[PDB]
Amino acid sequence: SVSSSLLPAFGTFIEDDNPSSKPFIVLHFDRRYRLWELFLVILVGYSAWASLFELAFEKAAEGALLTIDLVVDFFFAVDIILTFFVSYLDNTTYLNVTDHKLIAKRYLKSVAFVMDVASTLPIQFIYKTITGDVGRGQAFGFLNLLRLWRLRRVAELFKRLEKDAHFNYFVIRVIKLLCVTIFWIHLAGCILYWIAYHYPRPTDTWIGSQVEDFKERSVWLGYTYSMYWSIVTLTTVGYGDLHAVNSREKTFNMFYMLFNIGLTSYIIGIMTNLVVHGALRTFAMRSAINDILRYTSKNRLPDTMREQMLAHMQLKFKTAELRQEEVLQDLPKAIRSSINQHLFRSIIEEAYLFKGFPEGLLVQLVSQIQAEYFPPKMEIILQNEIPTDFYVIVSGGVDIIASKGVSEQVLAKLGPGSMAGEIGVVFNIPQPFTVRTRRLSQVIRIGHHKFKEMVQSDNDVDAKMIIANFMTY
Amino acid sequence: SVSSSLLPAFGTFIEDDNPSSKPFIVLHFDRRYRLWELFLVILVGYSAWASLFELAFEKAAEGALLTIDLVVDFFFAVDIILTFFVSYLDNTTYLNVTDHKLIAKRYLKSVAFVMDVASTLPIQFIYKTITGDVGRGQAFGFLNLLRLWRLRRVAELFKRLEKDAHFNYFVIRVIKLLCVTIFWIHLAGCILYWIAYHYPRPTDTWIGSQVEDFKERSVWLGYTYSMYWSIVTLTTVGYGDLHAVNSREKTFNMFYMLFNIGLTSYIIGIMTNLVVHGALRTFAMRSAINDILRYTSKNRLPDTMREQMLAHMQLKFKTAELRQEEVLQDLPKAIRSSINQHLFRSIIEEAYLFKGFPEGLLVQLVSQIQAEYFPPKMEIILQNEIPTDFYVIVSGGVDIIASKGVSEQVLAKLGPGSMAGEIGVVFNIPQPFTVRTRRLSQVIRIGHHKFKEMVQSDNDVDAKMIIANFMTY
Amino acid sequence: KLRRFVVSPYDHKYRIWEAFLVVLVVYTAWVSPFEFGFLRKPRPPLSITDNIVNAFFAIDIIMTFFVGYLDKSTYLIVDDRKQIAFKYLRSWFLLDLVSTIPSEAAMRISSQSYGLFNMLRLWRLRRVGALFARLEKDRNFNYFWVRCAKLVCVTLFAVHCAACFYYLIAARNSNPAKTWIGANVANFLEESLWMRYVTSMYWSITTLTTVGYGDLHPVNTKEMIFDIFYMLFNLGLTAYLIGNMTNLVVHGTSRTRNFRDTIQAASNFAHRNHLPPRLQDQMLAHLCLKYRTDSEGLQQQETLDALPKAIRSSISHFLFYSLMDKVYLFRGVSNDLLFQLVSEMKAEYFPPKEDVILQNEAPTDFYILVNGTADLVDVDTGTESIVREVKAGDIIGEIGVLCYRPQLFTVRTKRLCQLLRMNRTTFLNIIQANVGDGTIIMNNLLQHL
Amino acid sequence: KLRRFVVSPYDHKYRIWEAFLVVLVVYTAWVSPFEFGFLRKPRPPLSITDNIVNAFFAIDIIMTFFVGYLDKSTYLIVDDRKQIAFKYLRSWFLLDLVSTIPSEAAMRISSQSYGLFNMLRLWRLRRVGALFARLEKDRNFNYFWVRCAKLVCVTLFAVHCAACFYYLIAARNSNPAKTWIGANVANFLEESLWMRYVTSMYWSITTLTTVGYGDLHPVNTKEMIFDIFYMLFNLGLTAYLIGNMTNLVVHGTSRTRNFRDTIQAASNFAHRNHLPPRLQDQMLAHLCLKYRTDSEGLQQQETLDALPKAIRSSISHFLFYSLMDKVYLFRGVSNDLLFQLVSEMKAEYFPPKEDVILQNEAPTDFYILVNGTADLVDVDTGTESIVREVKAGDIIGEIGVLCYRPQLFTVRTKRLCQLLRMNRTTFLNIIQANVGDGTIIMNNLLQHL
Ligand SMILES: [K+]
Ligand SMILES: [K+]
Ligand SMILES: [K+]
Repeated sequence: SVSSSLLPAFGTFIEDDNPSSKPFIVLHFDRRYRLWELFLVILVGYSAWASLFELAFEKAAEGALLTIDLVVDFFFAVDIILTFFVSYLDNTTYLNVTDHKLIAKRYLKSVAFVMDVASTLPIQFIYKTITGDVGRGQAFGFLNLLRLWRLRRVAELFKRLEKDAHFNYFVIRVIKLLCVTIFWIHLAGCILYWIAYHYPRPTDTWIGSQVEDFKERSVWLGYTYSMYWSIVTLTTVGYGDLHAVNSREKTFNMFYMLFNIGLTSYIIGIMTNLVVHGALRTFAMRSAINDILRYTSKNRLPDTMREQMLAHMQLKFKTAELRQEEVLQDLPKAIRSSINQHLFRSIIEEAYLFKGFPEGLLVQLVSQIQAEYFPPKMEIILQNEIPTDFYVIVSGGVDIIASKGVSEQVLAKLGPGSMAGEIGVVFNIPQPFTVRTRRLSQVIRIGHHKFKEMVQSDNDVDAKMIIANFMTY
Repeated sequence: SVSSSLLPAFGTFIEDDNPSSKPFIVLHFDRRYRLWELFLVILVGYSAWASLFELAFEKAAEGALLTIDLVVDFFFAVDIILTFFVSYLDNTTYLNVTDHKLIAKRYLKSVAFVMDVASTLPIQFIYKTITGDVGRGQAFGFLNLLRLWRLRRVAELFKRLEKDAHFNYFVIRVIKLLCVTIFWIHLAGCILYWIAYHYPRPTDTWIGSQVEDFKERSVWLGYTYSMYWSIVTLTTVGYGDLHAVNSREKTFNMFYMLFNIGLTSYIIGIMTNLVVHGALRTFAMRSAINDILRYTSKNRLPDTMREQMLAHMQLKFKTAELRQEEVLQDLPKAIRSSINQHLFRSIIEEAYLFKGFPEGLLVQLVSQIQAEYFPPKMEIILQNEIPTDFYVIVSGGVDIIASKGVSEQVLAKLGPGSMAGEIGVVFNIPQPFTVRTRRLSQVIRIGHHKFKEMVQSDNDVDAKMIIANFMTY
Repeated sequence: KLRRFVVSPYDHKYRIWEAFLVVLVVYTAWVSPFEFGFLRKPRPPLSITDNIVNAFFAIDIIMTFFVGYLDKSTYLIVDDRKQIAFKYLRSWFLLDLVSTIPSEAAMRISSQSYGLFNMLRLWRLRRVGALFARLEKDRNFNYFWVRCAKLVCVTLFAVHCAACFYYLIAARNSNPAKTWIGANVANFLEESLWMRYVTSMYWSITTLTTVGYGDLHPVNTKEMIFDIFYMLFNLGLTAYLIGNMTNLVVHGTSRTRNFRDTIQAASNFAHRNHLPPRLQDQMLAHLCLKYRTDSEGLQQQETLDALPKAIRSSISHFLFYSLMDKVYLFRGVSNDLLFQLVSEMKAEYFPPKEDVILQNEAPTDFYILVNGTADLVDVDTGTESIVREVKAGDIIGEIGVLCYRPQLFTVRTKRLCQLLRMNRTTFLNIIQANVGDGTIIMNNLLQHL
Repeated sequence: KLRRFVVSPYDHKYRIWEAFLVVLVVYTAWVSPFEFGFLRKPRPPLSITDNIVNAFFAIDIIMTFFVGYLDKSTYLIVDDRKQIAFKYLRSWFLLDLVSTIPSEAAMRISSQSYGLFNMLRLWRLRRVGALFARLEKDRNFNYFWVRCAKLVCVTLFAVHCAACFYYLIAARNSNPAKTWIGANVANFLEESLWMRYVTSMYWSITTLTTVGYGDLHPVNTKEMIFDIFYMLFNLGLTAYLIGNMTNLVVHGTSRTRNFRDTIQAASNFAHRNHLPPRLQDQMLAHLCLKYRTDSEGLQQQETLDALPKAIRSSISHFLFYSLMDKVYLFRGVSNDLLFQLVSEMKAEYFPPKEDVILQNEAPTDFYILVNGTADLVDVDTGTESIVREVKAGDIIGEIGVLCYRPQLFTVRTKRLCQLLRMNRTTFLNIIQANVGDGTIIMNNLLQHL
């Protein structure tokens, strides 16, 4: 059940059925493994924050943030010795390759392995004992920026969630914008503080103009000032209390609010697309109800006619809906035929005309049946019409109408599993009735010059008895 | 030609044909009258500015703005003695009513007359001689706000331009936003200056904080300051150099930028709708072409096949375009039939089968013909098909195909005005050919069981000779 | 229906009482935030008004044991006391009970809670969401002015709610000289309670609309942290407003963009086929007239024609039976023949001076006027010899169709008319089926004399 | 083609020179405004670089008498000298001649004109509009990455152009102590020419993006009037940007919104009809495989099938004739029989472990493999007795279709395979028409031994 198994985003229970499960192999679509991946992804959310934070502030890397980077760099070090025991799926074969000597050299040959070992290095911690102090300076801090390689795991989740239909497409596409826009607030507020901290004159800065002793206060005062500046700039409020002072800050600042144009145009373009498609069907069922009431109001029609027109249009849109679930036309003929031989095998096996029939011709009939639905009072066959098709009703009802020039009299009522329109087809006469539905019906059509050729030219078994079955009817 | 005459926005030339032109009457759709209306509308653009300006500034009403209000209040006083000589059009009869005693009492009974005389009063000028001075004070200036009743004439033009197809819908839709958004900048900058000018303490204002002597400087210094504040607030820049100081200014100011939310959301919602509909067509043509190249690239197809597929899809979209100009189906049968008897009368009069035919039946045929178009190599009639319809070609070409099981041989070439598919219809046999187009063709269909009933049951004149014409063919 | 002395879900007095309960809920949306941020103990002007509102909501919660309800699994109107009572006590009983407690009685329990206690009175704000769902699934209310009035209420409630939180951060400070408000007006604790509110609303609106002048900004870090979450919330809130305002503009300019898309097609069509300067004007006249005619509910066939033939036969019968019966031809024909004669008959409109029937034409149809008028002009060597004029409720073209001879008089409208059209073939069929045609031709020759 | 010693519109060296004259226009779009706002007389570093650019554009304007052109009324490539010369001298001859004049030579005509003279060098900016029209009607270039880049270029040019006008208003003032820049840094006339530009660009972007901190605002009325028209222009300019960014997001998330709209339908469909837990997984597997198979150009039938049968018969012949010819059955059949056998044959894909042909089934079709592999497993009392496996370019199902007996071995894929399917009826028709079926059945019985 492999493609079925790999289409849920969060992964699926793997039991003792052992269809692909070999020893000493973890299947990549296993539940447990995908929960572990979600764990590592919520640790990536911490490592994205803590790595930019220690670049900018640099007095954080002494406290309780250096034994949290060591615990988190452990769960990412066991995910490198465990990617040699994980299946993968070819995009040229689609076979679930689970041979060790073939997993163990597509990881190696990839950039992923060298980047995962260049990210999980506790550089700041090994520097803390082989030397005396913590790393310090302008360029030393550009070393925990290697742990922004783990953002590729968050790029994964928000890609295997936008395909799982079990998850709302509005929720996840909005959480994606949240996560992206507040990582960039944080990224940009740490770069401007980094620029102010390392500037020669500590009072011609954006923050040294306001807090003269900003380098000696807490790190969570500089952090809150920087996040405040970043958000009054991103949102475009711009009080102007904190602003760029020197030309290093003016330059980054005006590259910051140039990308902000794109970012906030993108957020808007996405929020005005998840609101415009969340109202594309209801604003069509309201477009066709609105003129019903307009027509029933402009004229003084009774309200019963308005309870009839509305109910019928509701029943019409129900058909137009459930007839777009017709997905089964591009699939290969084998799977489509195996599905049809489950839906409509006992309907076409017993219809008073396919009674004494070869199995081959029954299969040749069932493999081609495209079923259609009809609202409750449409006429599918007008009287004196050219006999082009005939129908078989799988569920619902139809009535047989015989117009007397001036009348329409219901001659009989047909239910599930009985042919409607066969007389003019078998006789090649204008269809001497009018079959119009009565309930919401599903009918399967058997066109003319497709059934006739198939029963006439091809097979040599059925003969002389279907006419006896038609004269019996 | 009355509805035709009244559908041009700027009116049309009225000549000596005198179809509705009676003496001592100006027709409202005349071009001279609509040019005069455009004149009054460009004077309304001045009166919208000059009336708000004199409310707020009040030292303007002494200079050259009081003999410009008298010249402009003259051209609006002759448009009241000239609305008694102007036609009008009922919306219950559509007759162009041009009787004086009926024009002269739908103007009177309307609000328009009393408002047009309450707007054209030179109140500030009559006040200037029956008294000694110009009007002055908080409440006296609320008297040239009556001339904002003339904005209804600008509301007209931008309503009779959004229906004329001779005018771009992007230009005029965008212009209506310009005119509306810069009238409101001007309206709001004159109200905040009006609030500051009449405030008790002249230095706890928004402008008295900056220019202490603001009441004694030029009016075009206060005007430029007010327009500057108004536009840095509307656009939401908000430098904050000029801002509200007291609670009368804070209150209007925060009602101003609450309506600004709606106004700028509306401007955006309109500019993102004249850009999203200015691209639907191009996206469909580019959506279609993009896969062709994708298919011709993924496989290594020759470029000649790509010059064939593309040319055919272009010819297909040309048909899908020029077949949506089929407007002639809701019009009454009389006008539709009079149009058809001009397009397709000599095609159906001479088609080797409608040769000896009653005029009544020819009209009965021509009144119903719905013409269709076809791309250059589609098959309209497959061989051994049920004879449901037959065609008549008004322009283009078709070929006659006779498949030999394994071949397709072009038996003959048919051009304009020759029936395609008639054999199986007249004989009621499966259509013993395959008519597929060769050029972009237009064909008119004559269905079966519609032509047969009409030639058989109804008329008693045509008989015995159409069979002689068919055996002649 | 109901037991003696009890109440129903749709009853009028109940909807009227409930709308007055919504205005009281919009007065506690303004007051509950303001007593939390701006006041500390019950002052006279509101200590009595809020007790009035409390008494009204107590009356309401005690009247909810005598009110019907409607299942969403059965759709039966359940009106048994021992069952609505339990469904009330299911979820909203003590939640609606704490929301109406005289705050003077919560003061004796404890101080420090007044502003925070009367903050859960915002529980009785579910009624506004109820009303806004009902009004926008209802179809008697314009969906534009019903949704666009919800984005005004939740934007005015965020602006007001954030203006009382941001002032309470400043009023609860120590040394109110480094605050956001205590930095512009140093003596802000002795100021008119209306000036404080005005300057808090001013900051709220500038910040919410992203103008951000720069006066009145955060000063502490407690206010910066509040402002980081308010501007985060505002960014999300305005994005959604701009989205909702496009969903209400592209769906608002449809019925006009579809018209100039038709007069354009009707000009390309007349351009390709080289129609003379007498048919293009007629086509454009009939296409215009259609917009005015079908701007109203007088004309609708794009969707009304997608109905069954048993529904479109009741409508066209109800609209035109009284008219069809008062025609001299069909005097006493039958009961059903009139029904099926009026069932298949297509109604059409005609601009003024637009002759529907030309003289010497082939007698295809005959029309029955519904409203308007016209005159039977005949073209001779001496033209324009207008003979008579018909009125509403009369039949034209009848002599050329029931005898199959070219039409003898040309009828030309002089007013927007509405006729009913019937082909010759259709009529001849439906009357050929029957016997009553003798009466028809007898009425005809009776009319002839 | 061409005369001896002459040049053509599409020739490779001409397009390479003409894209080199665009990076010299991007150079002048930056330098022209900067020498207008920030400089007064030619300084060394640019007085020579702009003369270099001038020499290059003179070379170009003198090479345009030897370049073909294309009529839009004939579409013939006109390459006669006495006719391209006049079309050049029609409009763009002296306009492109003044745009390359050494400014040191315009100084001797008059001072005061340097900055204003080199401002019409922005005439040679039509080339960027030409390039941006060509690249976006071209189809080898991603429209999203080309329409969007043009928007970025115009904004960078408005920001830069307004930063040099707004500085020139301040540099041309008297008493440069009440200006916008002379109010923050009083001694701004002796500052690094890069600091002046940085602080002007800073004001530009702050104002254009509507942040507007408040440092660097207008001070005079001459600057207020400039700023009223710059913020007006910007109001319109950002509105079209937001419009263009939605036109490029809703058209960018289509091919994914259409997929979860299919797996949803394939679940409602299996839910209504109660498919057992063996067909729903198969349907979903085949629908998934379609997204991977169609994301590439391997599978396309939504629109490729709307082609004529004479176009879709050349494609399917070119793709599969070499394959169809190397099948043991059709050894030496004919020249056309193979053509029409490969013309009506539908290609399909199959996921791994997905048996296309079950044993004991009714012999409906037969398939020809194109790529992938599979194995002929047979189900017996002792199951899973795999007997052989086929490769690419072989035919399966042939013995049950050419003799009409139930299939004997079940073929199950072991890789994502692509087969060609042919019905029994179609094949029997096209071979029944001909005589070469003797060779077919002879190859069959030859294979059997
Ligand atoms: K701002
Ligand atoms: K600001
Ligand atoms: K802003």
